[PDB]
Amino acid sequence: VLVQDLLHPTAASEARKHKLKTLVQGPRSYFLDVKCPGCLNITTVFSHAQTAVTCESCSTILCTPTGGKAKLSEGTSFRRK
Amino acid sequence: TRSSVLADALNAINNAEKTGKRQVLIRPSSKVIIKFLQVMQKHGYIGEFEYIDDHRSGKIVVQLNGRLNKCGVISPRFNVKIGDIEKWTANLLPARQFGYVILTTSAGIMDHEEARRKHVSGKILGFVY
Amino acid sequence: GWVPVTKLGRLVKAGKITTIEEIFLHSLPVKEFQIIDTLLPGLQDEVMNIKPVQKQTRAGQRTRFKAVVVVGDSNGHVGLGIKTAKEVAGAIRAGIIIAKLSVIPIRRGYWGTNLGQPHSLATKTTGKCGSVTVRLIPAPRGSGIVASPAVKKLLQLAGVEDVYTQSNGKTRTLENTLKAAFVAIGNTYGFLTPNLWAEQPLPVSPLDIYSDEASA
Amino acid sequence: GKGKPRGLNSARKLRVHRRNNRWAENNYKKRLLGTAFKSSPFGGSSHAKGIVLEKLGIESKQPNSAIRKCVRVQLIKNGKKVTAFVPNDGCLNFVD
Amino acid sequence: PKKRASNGRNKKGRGHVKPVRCVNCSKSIPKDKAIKRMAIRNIVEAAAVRDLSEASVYPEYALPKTYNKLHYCVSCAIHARIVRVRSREDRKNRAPP
Amino acid sequence: MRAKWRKKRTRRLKRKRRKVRARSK
Amino acid sequence: SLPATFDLTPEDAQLLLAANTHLGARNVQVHQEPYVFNARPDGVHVINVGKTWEKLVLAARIIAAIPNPEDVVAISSRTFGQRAVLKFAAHTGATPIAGRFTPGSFTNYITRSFKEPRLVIVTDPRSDAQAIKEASYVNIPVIALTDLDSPSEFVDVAIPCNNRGKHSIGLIWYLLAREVLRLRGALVDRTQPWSIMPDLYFYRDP
Amino acid sequence: GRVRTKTVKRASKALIERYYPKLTLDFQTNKRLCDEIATIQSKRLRNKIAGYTTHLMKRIQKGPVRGISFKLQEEERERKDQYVPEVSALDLSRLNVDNQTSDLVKSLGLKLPLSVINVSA
Amino acid sequence: MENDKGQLVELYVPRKCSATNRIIKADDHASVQINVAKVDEEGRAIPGEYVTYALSGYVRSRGESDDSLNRLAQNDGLLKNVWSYSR
RNA sequence: AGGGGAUCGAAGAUGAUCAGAUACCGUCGUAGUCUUAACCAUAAACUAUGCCGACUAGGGAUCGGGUGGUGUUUUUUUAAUGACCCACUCGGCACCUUACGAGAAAUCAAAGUCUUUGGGUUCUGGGGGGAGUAUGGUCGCAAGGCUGAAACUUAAAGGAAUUG
Ligand SMILES: [Mg+2]
Ligand SMILES: [Mg+2]
Ligand SMILES: [Mg+2]
Ligand SMILES: [Mg+2]
Ligand SMILES: [Mg+2]
Ligand SMILES: [Mg+2]
Ligand SMILES: [Mg+2]
Ligand SMILES: [Mg+2]
Ligand SMILES: [Mg+2]
Ligand SMILES: [Mg+2]
Ligand SMILES: [Mg+2]
Ligand SMILES: [Mg+2]
Ligand SMILES: [Mg+2]
Ligand SMILES: [Mg+2]
Ligand SMILES: [Mg+2]
Repeated sequence: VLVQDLLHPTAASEARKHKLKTLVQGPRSYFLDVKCPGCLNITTVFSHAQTAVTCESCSTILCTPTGGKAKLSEGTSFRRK
Repeated sequence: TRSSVLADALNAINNAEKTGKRQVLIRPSSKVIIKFLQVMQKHGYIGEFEYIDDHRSGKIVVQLNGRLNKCGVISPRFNVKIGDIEKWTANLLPARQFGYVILTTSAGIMDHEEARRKHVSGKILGFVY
Repeated sequence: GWVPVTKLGRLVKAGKITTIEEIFLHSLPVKEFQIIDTLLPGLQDEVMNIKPVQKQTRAGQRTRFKAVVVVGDSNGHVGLGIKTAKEVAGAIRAGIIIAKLSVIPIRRGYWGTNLGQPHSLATKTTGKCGSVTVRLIPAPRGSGIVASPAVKKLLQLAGVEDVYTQSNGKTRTLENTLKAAFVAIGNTYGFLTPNLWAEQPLPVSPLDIYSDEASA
Repeated sequence: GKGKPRGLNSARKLRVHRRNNRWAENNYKKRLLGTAFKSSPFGGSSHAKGIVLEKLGIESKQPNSAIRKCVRVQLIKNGKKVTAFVPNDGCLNFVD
Repeated sequence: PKKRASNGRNKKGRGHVKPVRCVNCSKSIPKDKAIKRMAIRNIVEAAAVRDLSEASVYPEYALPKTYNKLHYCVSCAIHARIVRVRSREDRKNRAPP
Repeated sequence: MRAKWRKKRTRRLKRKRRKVRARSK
Repeated sequence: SLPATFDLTPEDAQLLLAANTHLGARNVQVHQEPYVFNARPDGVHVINVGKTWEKLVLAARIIAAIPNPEDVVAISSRTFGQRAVLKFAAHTGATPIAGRFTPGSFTNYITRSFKEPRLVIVTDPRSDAQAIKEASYVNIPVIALTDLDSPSEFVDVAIPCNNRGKHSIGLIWYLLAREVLRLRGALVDRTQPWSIMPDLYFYRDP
Repeated sequence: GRVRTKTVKRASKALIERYYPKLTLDFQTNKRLCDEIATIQSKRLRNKIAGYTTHLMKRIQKGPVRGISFKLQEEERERKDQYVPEVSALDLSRLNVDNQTSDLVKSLGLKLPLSVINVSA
Repeated sequence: MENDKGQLVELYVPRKCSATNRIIKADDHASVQINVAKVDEEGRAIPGEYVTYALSGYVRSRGESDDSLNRLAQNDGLLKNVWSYSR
């Protein structure tokens, strides 16, 4: 293809492309508000945490760091904020 | 590394018009690129171009017609006087009737014939035909 | 007689196409030299040189002759043919045929001021065949052709009055430098200019205008 | 970037590079070393007078069978011995 | 000139490969350059198989095979008709017959 | 002749010249 | 534009999905094909049969634009398309070249099979690559019954289709003949169907 | 060897193209009509041509031979290639379709009898 | 182009590609000129009534001739939903 | 310079071959081959292709990381994993097809965007020999390394391909 609209690419292609190779670059990560069982004490956690984030109420580790997205523990209820 | 953003822009435009495409994505969109594109657009060599503002340096999407043969840059930006503009044009323009040597003077970025009309010279940026 | 076998040959024998401008406009492939000597009767030929080539065999060296011929009329049209043959006059004849088949037009222009008739080329133009690269620069009036003898006569048969030339490479390779100058003058009508920026209504082909006085 | 520097403040690099690559030539190196002034019999002059010592029958190179009728001559200004070819036919009978 | 784009071996990104020895002449050749074949063969050479089957104390016998990985240098591989000289066109054929 | 053995021969020559010059030096 | 009677009828769609023209190539995909729609599981892709119909009626307009129909050439080296191009040549002018395309048919003006066509129609550009290559020498447009992986070089009108099926090639040639006859006016009933069955343009093993 | 040249082969196949119903599977009768039907300077060449025509007739009696195409052969060829079945092969005998084909036709906005079956990897 | 007082010169003003606006040379033997017939109110094509599209040898050899023709046809209205600008 | 020194094995010795054979083949066999502490600074040390940066044709595969998919399998039928499959993405070693392009060609997705000659920068070459020689420095225990001419001589050497 030699004629195409570069200013309005389609959502599929821009979500397919790398986060730096889009038209305007932006993060693909997000934030969650997580509840652990027990203390209500909702807490906001990054997608790619890099730390064993626990609630400030108790040592109740919510996510474990991984190479990419953090792995949430089994007893957790998260919402994509 | 990336030393001349104007050179990268003009090389991308040259490759695009060689391949026959009607559009090209330019990065990273400086002021001299804007003024160079404005001169080419005023003389009718490209068409409409649009500046995408990200907060880093900007991108530019130019629309390419079929009229551009070669847009080139001159590196380094030589200091060019009034005899020097005609000997330069005789060297690197295809004819004496069309094509423009673009040069940054203290009175803005413009082409050699407008520099002749205003009677002022400066540094040479590039050329277009 | 001629008895052509081509839609184009039948049309030009019928007289529907009376100049080569239609052929050059529609890029029609010419395959009969009688079309060319009908539509351009006033072109003259000239054979540049005859070099002998040789192929080694188990019994001696089979030798044949390579003749390069340039046909042309002194306003706008040239053709270049190169033929090898066992006999030199047959090589010249068939090279004349090939040169007539390979006729291209020339975009003559002005060095400045567009006052009289087009004396020079419109733009700088180059060509390259082999290592030889031949450049052609538009020259002022009265400058004459500043070139070697061979490509000077080629440009004289083209119809250019004055042009500056720069060559590079083994210019003693005559076939290569002649083909390079031929490509250089052919690229003139490849260059797009501000006077050609304007659009045209795309005229329809004679091969469908005159479709019934074509093949059947 | 085609090798060589292109910066506007890089004339010295180009000058010394051109000086070395000029020394790489033949005529420039010869003219600057002065081999005509030092290692030439004529000392750089166009002509030179000398005193004939003897007559030689110098053979032509191959493929050519001939005797070229040259002479041994000692130059006056240098004292150097030099072989000079007497050009035409029978002119060896003038230079005894 | 350059005959092969791969220089007659398989080395793109190493710099050095430890050599092996030709099984026929003991020439040192890099392991990527050799002409590795695999001789998998029955031990009885297919003519005594009936005699050994009727002389075996067991029925149902497996009659095992011997396996060797043979490494040949270019000279021995050519001389032993393993590989042969191919045309300039079919030199690029990568697939086995 | 082969360049490797030409190099070897001129190296032996250089060694012999070194020793015949060190005789006087 | 068109008076909207040229839209894809459900009967033609029944024919198309019966011949499985929609079941295009595998996940192999030349990037010059945006006719693809909704890549199926099993690694196969589905073609926009509306787009195939639009390209087919465009090709029918181009064929009807020719003054002399015999200056159209139907090419099929494929056994699945030989009967199709023969019946296309029977129902239109459209001189056929089925089987082996001898080189020098468009060049080499002294050949006995020397044609001077104004338009060439091929079945597969990969198998008929000699014909499109020769057409690139003498300024001839090409219409090709392309697939989603076909070599679209030197192709000017690409009709996307499953050119590996027996029924699909014959259906495409049948619909092309029907539409060009409708545009010529030999088939005056644009709404009423054709008396010719689409099975007539099919390959048989005997 | 007994390889026959292209003059014999071409004359034989031409005789078969334009005289197939006339000539038969016997060398003697084929010879007696070949000398009548063509001018051949040699009795030996006439006999060679008649023998190859008889051989090719033997070949024709067991399936068609490639290259030879006479009027009877080509007329039965066209009489067989004008074959059309009674019912269409594309006529609906019940049509089966996939989910992707169903959403294709619903996006095109056409209603037709379709049967969706799951196509799993 | 022309000289000082009208009086046109430059025999053979050439054709330009409908896709790239580049000059189709006198020997670009891969270039084509598509003629698409017009229809008027009955479903039948009128002879001699064409829309013309010139395609150059470069864009034809590079394989985008069909996409260029698609967008040209959709711009001239004789195609409806085949070409999409936002790729 | 110590240790180790099984194999193989410059030199050497022998047995063959040969007109000769202090060569190829065979048998022994020293230094070496291995290691420690120091030196040496070379190689067809090759991709015979300097680095950084941008753009420019398609195709699939693979390595490492990541994303998604009610996808498959295993566990405790079932979770999470892991291993696979599909789609995508970043970074690699590469490969296949073509030539818009380049090139003297062989060939090259770089050897392209180079007479329409300028993105930044480093190094090297100027016909062939003499010659990487002589000399002078400098490094090295030495072997040698780095730097490095001239006289003289010559019309060709040379590259890639073609038919024999
Ligand atoms: Mg020169
Ligand atoms: Mg500077
Ligand atoms: Mg000589
Ligand atoms: Mg060799
Ligand atoms: Mg190495
Ligand atoms: Mg020994
Ligand atoms: Mg070295
Ligand atoms: Mg090196
Ligand atoms: Mg790079
Ligand atoms: Mg991966
Ligand atoms: Mg990868
Ligand atoms: Mg890697
Ligand atoms: Mg030199
Ligand atoms: Mg030299
Ligand atoms: Mg050679």
